[PDB]
Amino acid sequence: KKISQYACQRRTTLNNYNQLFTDALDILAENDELRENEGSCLAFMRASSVLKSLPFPITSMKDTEGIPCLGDKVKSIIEGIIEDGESSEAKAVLNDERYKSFKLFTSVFGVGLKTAEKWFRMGFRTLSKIQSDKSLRFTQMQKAGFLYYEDLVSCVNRPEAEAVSMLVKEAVVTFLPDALVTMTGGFRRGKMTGHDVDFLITSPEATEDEEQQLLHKVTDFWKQQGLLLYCDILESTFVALDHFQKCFLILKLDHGRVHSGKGWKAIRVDLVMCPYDRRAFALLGWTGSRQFERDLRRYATHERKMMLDNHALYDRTKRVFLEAESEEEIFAHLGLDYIEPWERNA
DNA sequence: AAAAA
DNA sequence: TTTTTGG
DNA sequence: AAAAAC
Ligand SMILES: Nc1ccn([C@H]2CC[C@@H](COP(=O)(O)OP(=O)(O)OP(=O)(O)O)O2)c(=O)n1
Ligand SMILES: [Mg+2]
Ligand code: NA
Repeated sequence: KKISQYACQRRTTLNNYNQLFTDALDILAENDELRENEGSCLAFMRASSVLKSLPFPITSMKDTEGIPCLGDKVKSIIEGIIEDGESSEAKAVLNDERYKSFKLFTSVFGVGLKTAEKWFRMGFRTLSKIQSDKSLRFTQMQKAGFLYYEDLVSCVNRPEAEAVSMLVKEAVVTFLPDALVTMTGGFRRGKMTGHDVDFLITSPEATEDEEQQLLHKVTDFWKQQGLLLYCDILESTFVALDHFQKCFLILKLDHGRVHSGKGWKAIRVDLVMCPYDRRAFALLGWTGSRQFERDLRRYATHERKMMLDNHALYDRTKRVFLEAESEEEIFAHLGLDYIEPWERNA
């Protein structure tokens, strides 16, 4: 009957009855990220996450009793929204010049907190003024970010994600016919949209060399068809992103392939290749959500004295690595009831 | 910013 | 009170 | 040797 402070001990489905509160908390968290207040940022992200798990809307302050991750500052914000349907705090952030510039600049692929801060201090306020500047030097990632901006800023829907899945699977089985391809991320959690389409690729019989060459073979095949708009292949190195071999792509998705102008759409696609025995850890890590993953690792450390990541699960007391053929086995090792992928939308 | 140590 | 917050 | 990419 007691709501846990850990997302991995909550069922969070896509039906959010508290969007008025969580949209405001998400804006306040984002501003704290920009102001480098990591602590206050994480407190607003946890409060937003717990409200997303509620099976009813908050309509009075009494409704917040017993809910964790809701301290005094957060309850003041909830009180203000109950008062007149708006957050004065979130409204002030939305009107702030630094906040507006950071949101706009980081909306470009290849632009993060550091580059957005640099451009703001240089006096830039619009993407048109940045792009047309003759002194600025752009990374290959930023050039692609600006060239395919309108397509990348529009969300990827389910017919588009499915069309991408078909392309990925048909390219992959051409070089590794026994390979298992799984769509991960938001779409695996039941989402109708996303900023990208992510896939986990694994093969039970492939060699170390075959496993290494698959992403190169698949991207060369797409490069030949003129479908590869951007490609960054990070070699495996198996504290940041995981060491598995991965690639961050922009693919040309022809309209004819989508069962739902220029006749195509630029789509952000990420592919991850992992060894067959680590497929459960990689699937769990790549399914998300971000908050679900954070709390899984926090719970493992603080409550079980275990260490979890996308590649393994280590027990510090028994001094052994724990092995798993499925996500269910990882949850069981952690002493957690199994949370379905569509229930991990924390 | 909130909860654990 | 001080420490931790995915790493 | 910094920045972005999850
Ligand atoms: N900081 C992060 C970012 C991502 N992930 C994991 C969970 C999701 C997976 C994919 O990353 P995203 O593409 O950013 O995830 P998303 O769930 O697919 O959100 P969206 O539907 O907008 O693409 O990696 C994580 O553990 N920590
Ligand atoms: Mg995604
Ligand atoms: Na960006």
